[PDB]
Amino acid sequence: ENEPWVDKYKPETQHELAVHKKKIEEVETWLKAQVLERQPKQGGSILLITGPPGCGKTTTLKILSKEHGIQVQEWINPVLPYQSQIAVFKEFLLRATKYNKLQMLGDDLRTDKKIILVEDLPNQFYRDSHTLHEVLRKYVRIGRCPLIFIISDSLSGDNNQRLLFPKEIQEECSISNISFNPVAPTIMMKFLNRIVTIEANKNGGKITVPDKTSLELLCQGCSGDIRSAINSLQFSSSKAIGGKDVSLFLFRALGKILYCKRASLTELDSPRLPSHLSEYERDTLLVEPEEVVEMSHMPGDLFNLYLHQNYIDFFMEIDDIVRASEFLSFADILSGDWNTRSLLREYSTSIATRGVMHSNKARGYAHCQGGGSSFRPLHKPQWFLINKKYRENCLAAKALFPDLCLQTQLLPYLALLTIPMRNQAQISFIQDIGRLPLK
Amino acid sequence: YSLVASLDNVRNLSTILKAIHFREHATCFATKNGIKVTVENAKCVQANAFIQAGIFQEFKVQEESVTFRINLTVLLDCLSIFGSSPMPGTLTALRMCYQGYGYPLMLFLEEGGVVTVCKINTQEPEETLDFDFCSTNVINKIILQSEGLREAFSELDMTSEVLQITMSPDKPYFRLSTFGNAGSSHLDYPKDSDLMEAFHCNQTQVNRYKISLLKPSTKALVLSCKVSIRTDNRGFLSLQYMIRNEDGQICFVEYYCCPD
Amino acid sequence: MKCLVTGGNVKVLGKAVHSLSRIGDELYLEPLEDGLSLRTVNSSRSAYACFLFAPLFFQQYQALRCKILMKSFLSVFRSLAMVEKCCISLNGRLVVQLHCKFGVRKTHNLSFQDCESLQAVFDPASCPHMLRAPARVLGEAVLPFSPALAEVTLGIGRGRRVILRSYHETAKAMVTEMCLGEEDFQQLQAQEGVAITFCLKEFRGLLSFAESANLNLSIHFDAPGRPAIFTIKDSLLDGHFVLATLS
Amino acid sequence: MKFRAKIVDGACLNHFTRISNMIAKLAKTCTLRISPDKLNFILCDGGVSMWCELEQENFFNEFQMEGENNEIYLELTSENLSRALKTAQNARALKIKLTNKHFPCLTVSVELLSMSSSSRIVTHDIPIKVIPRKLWKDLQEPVVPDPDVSIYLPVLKTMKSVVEKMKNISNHLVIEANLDGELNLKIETELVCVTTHFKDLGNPPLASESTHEDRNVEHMAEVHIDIRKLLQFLAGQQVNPTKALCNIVNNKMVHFDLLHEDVSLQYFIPALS
DNA sequence: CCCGTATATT
DNA sequence: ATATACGGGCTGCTGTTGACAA
Ligand SMILES: Nc1ncnc2c1ncn2[C@@H]1O[C@H](COP(=O)(O)OP(=O)(O)OP(O)(O)=S)[C@@H](O)[C@H]1O
Repeated sequence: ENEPWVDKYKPETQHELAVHKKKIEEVETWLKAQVLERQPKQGGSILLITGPPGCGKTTTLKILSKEHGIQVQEWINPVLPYQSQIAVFKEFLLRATKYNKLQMLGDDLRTDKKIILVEDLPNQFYRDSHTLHEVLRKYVRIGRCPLIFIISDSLSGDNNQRLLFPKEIQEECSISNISFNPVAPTIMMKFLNRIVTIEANKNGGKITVPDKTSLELLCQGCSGDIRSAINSLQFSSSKAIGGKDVSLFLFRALGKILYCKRASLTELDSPRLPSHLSEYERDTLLVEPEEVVEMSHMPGDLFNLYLHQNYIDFFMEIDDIVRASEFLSFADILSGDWNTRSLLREYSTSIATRGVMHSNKARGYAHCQGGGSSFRPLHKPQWFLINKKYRENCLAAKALFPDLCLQTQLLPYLALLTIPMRNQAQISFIQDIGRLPLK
Repeated sequence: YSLVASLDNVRNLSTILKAIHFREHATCFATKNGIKVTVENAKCVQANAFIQAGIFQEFKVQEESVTFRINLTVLLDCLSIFGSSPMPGTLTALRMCYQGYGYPLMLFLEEGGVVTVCKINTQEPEETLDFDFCSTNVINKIILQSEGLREAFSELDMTSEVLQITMSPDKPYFRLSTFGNAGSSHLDYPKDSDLMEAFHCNQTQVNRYKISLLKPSTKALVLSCKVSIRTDNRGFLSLQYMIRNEDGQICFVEYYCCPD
Repeated sequence: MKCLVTGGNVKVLGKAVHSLSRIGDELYLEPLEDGLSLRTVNSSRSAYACFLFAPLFFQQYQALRCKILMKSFLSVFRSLAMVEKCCISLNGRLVVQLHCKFGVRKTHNLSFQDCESLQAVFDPASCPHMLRAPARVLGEAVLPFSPALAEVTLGIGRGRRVILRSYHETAKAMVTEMCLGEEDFQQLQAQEGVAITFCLKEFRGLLSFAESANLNLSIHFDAPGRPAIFTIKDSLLDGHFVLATLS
Repeated sequence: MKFRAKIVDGACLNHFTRISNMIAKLAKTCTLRISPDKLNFILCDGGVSMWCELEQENFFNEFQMEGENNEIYLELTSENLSRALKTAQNARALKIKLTNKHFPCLTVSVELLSMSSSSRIVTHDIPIKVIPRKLWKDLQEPVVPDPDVSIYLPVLKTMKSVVEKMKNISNHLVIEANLDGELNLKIETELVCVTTHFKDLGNPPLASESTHEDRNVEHMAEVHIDIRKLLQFLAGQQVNPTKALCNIVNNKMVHFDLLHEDVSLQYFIPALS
C-alpha cells in the first residue's frame, strides 16, 4: 500500500514476464553465448535495443542478467551544484571498462564478467550527434566489455533514433540489432485477469470488481503498453480512461489514403447531385483525410510529394489521372511565396488528398475491389536527389564558366562545344553533360 | 558651449561612474552646483550619484541647467583608455565640452605627450520617478561598516529568488535570510560590535525583496567605507554609501528599492 | 550527534573535505563509537576514501547515518573555512552553525536522504611489498606530469630504484620517465620488476592533503589486479584510500 | 640526421624559456630551422607570417649537428616545448637530442638537483615531423619591400593598453604614419569616433635622401587593418626592446622590426580587414 | 494499408 | 482450427526570436 501496481507486481522470475518467449530466448542466447564463449582476446561490441514504449526491454535484460550472475553498470547523469559533459562521460566509460569493484559489504561476489548499460543519454549527445561517432570509434578500438544501448521510439516522430545512429556507424562498427513488438492481446488479457483475481482474493470489503466488458476496452485503447494498462486498471477499480494518442505510422497513412475503404451506400439523407452531375456520384466514405494527415506528424509539402510519387500505380484510367494532376498542381500553386507560405498550408494538403481520393472513380464503387491489391511496397520521392544535383551543377557551372542564365544560355553552347581545353578535372565535367543515353 | 569641464585626475569620475554601472544608458543633470547622474530599472530600483563643484578646477556652465542622455559603457571605456593600473606618479588629464542641444559631447584626454580625441553623440531625454525619501517618515535606520559584509554579500549569490530582511530591537537585531535549493542560510548581525556605530530601530520589520533588483549593490559595497540602511513605514529600502578618492574627498551614492 | 571544533582544526577539516570532493560525488557521514567517519566512493566504485577522526573536539554520538550531495559541503567549506569555531549536530536537518569574529553567526540547514552503510575489504598484512616515503618527495615527483594525464605506472627498477612513467594506450602524445634515488625513501620491501598501474586524480587529492604538515605515505602494492592501499597516520587523524589496478 | 645541444648557463636557459613562452603565446604550431650557425623560428600561413632569428653561439656551449645542405626543418607544437622547458627554471643541466625510440622524437632531458645526493632525471619526448626539402623554399624569410614610411615605435605598454581598450568598441582600426614622427590610431563607428595621437617619434635617417624634395612632410600613407591580430602581437611581448621600428606601405602591408639582446623578430601583418 | 507462410496450442 | 510474427518501402529541399554549452 505504498507503491503503485506497476511497481508491486514486477516479474521476479523469468516466467512472470509479459514478452513472447522467442524474444526472451533470443536475448538470452546472445548474452549466454557472449558469456560462455568469452575469449580472453575478445574486444568490445555494441548491442542496439529498440521498441515502442512500455514493452519491457529493460526488465527482461535485468532478469536475464540476474539469473546467470552478471554484473551490470548503469549511468546516471551527474547533478550540478570546469569540465565538459563529454569529458565526464568518457572518464566514467574508461573507469567502467578498465577496472572492477573492490569488495563492497554484501554483494553477488563471484563475478568477473560484466556489461555496461547506458539509457539516460546527455542532451549534448542529442544536439551534436558527432561526438558520439568518435566515442564509439574509440570504444571499438579499446573496448573489452560489450555496450548495450536502449532507445525508446514511436511510430512517427523518430528523429532522435535516426539522428543518433544514421545507418553508417552501425555498418562500419559491427553493431547488432534486436527489435521488440507490442504485447499481444492474449498475454495482456491473461496477466490483467491474474492481477484482478489477486485483488479480488484480498477481500477486506465489498468492492465492485470492474466489469469484463470494459476490461478488453482498456486493452484496446493502449496499443500494447503494459504500464498505462496497469495505471488505467488501478484508476478504474476505485468506484475509456487511458486514451493514448496514436501516431498512425506514416506508411500506413499513405495506404489508408490510397486504398479508399468504401461502404455500400447505406440508406441516409445525404445530399445528391440533382440533374446533370450524374457522373460524379460516389459511395459513402469512412475516413477523414485531415485527421490522417495531421496524425502522421509530417509537413504538408512532403505528404504531397509522397502522394505524387505513389499515386500513379493505383489508377486505371487516364481522365482521372488528368484531374488528379490538375488538383495537385493547384495545391502546389497556393504555396509559392515566402511571407504567407505558413499562413495557408492546410488548403493545399486537403485539396490534394481529396482530389486524389475522389478522382478514383474506378475504385470508388463499393463492391468493386475484387480482386487485386497485391503485395506492393511504396517508395520515396526522387525529386530531392535531382534538385540537389541541379544546385551543385549550378555552382559547378557558375564558378566554372562567372564572367542561372549560364545553364540556360551558355550551357547550350557548352553542349555544342565538345572541344578540348587546358585542364584535368574539367574534361570530366564536359563529358558529364553531353553524354546522355541516346540510340 | 553651455558647459565645459576640465580635470587632471580622471580616476575620481571613473570610479564614481563604475560604482553605479549596471544599466546601459544614463541621464545627466548639470547645474551651478555640479553634475548628477541617475539610472532606473524595472520602474522600482533607482540609483543616483553626486559630484559636487568642490572636486572640479575648471567648471563653466551657461544660463540654466542642462540635461542629456549618454551611453554609460562607451563613456566609461573612453575615460579609462590609458590602462586601469597606473603606477604612483602618473596621471591623466581630461577636458569635456557640450555645445548646447543637438550637438555631441567632446572629450580630449592627455597623458605624457599622448593626446586622444573622442566624441559621444547624445539622444535625450527620459523620465525619472519621484522616489522622495525625506527623513520624516523613516522609522528604522542603521549605520555600519563595509568589511563586515564584503564576504557576506559575496556569500549571497545563489539560485534563490527572494531575500528576507528582518530588523527588530530584540533577538534578531539584523538578520538576512536566503531560501534556496539546499536550505536556509541565516547571517545574524548583533549590536555592540566593531561595526555597530548607531542602532536606533523602533519597531519590528520583516520584508521580502527580489534578488534580481538588489544584486547590483555589490559594486557599490566593494568601493566604499560605510553603509547606511533606511526603511520607512511602508517598507521601501534606501541604501546610502560613502566613497573616497585619492586626494581625500568624499562622494555619495544612493540606491532606492521597493518591497514585494 | 554533537561536535564542536575549535582552533586550527577547521583548516585541516576543510582540506580533508576538499580532497574527498576531488575523489567522490557524495559524502557519507557515520558516527562511530570512537569518533566521526567521512566516506566517499567513486561513481564506478573503483576507488574508496575514508577519513576517521580520532576524538578531538567534543565527540558525543546518540541522544545515525546519512549521505549528502558533496558540492554543497564543498562550497560551504570553501567559502566559510578561512572563522574560529564550528558546530555540527543532527536535528529533526543537519545544522552546520559556524561561529565567527565578533558576533557574526552563520547557520546552514541541509537536506539528507537515508542510505546504507558503506565499507570495503583491505588486507594490508597480506601484502608482501611495502614502500614508505615522505609526502613532499612524492608530490615533487608528480609535478612534471601534465594536468591532463589519466594513468600512471609505479615500478622498481634494476638497481634498487623507483620509477614513475606515463601509460599510453599516429598522433601520439608526450611520455615521461621520471626516476628517483633510494637515498630519499625510508623503507623498501620490493622485488625485481613488480610494477602497478593506477589512476592519478585520487592520488593528487591524497598528495594535496598530505602536503601540509610534511606527513609520510605508505603504499602496499601487490600482484597486478589486486587493490592498492594508501594509509596516512597522524596524531589525531587516520585516513585510508583504496584504488584499483589494471590486470 | 643528428642533433645534440647542451645548456648549462642559467641566464641562457632563462632566455630560452622566455623565447619558448613567447612563441607558445604567439602561435600553436611552429617550424624550427637549425643551421650550423643559428636557430630560426618560422610560421607561415589571416595571413600572418612570423620570423624569429636567434644566434646559436651565444646560448649553447656544446652544439653539434648533421643533416651537403646541412639544415634541419622540424614541425612541432609549441605548447609541448614550453611545458618541457618550464620545469627547468631551477635546473642544472639540459640536453636536447634527436632520437628515434618509437617515432621521430626530439628528446629533452633535464637534470634536477636538490638536497638529495642523487640527481633526478626528467625526460620528455616531443614528437617531430620532418618536412621534406620540397617545401624548403616556402619557409624562407619574407622579403621586405621598400617602405613608404619608416617610423620609430612608441612604448609598447601604452600602445597595448590603448589597443586593448579599443577592441571593445569595434573590430576595425586605422594606423597612420607621418614624416615628422606622428602615429595615429583611428576608429570610426556610426555612434563613436576615436583618434589617438603620438608625436616626437624620431624619424631614422632614410637611405634615400633624394626622394624628399617633392614628398609632403604632412602627407601620410595610412592603412586599415582588422584588430584581431595586432592585439596578440602586443600582448605577447613582455620587455621593451631598443630597436622598435615600423615600416608602412600604402597598398596592403605593415611590417614590424624588433631586436632585443641578441634575438631579432620580424612581424608581418596583412592589410585589407 | 496489402498477401502468404511457419510455429504454439487445444 | 485459431492467435501471432517475417517479409519491404522514409530523414528529406530572403527575416526575427529563443534556448544551451562555455
Ligand atoms: N509482466 C510484466 N512485464 C513487464 N513489465 C511489467 C510486468 N508486470 C509489471 N511490470 C512493470 O512494468 C515496468 C516496465 O517498464 P517499461 O517502461 O515498460 O520498460 P521500458 O522498456 O524501459 O520502457 P521504456 O524505457 O519507456 S521504452 C516494470 O518495471 C514493472 O514495474
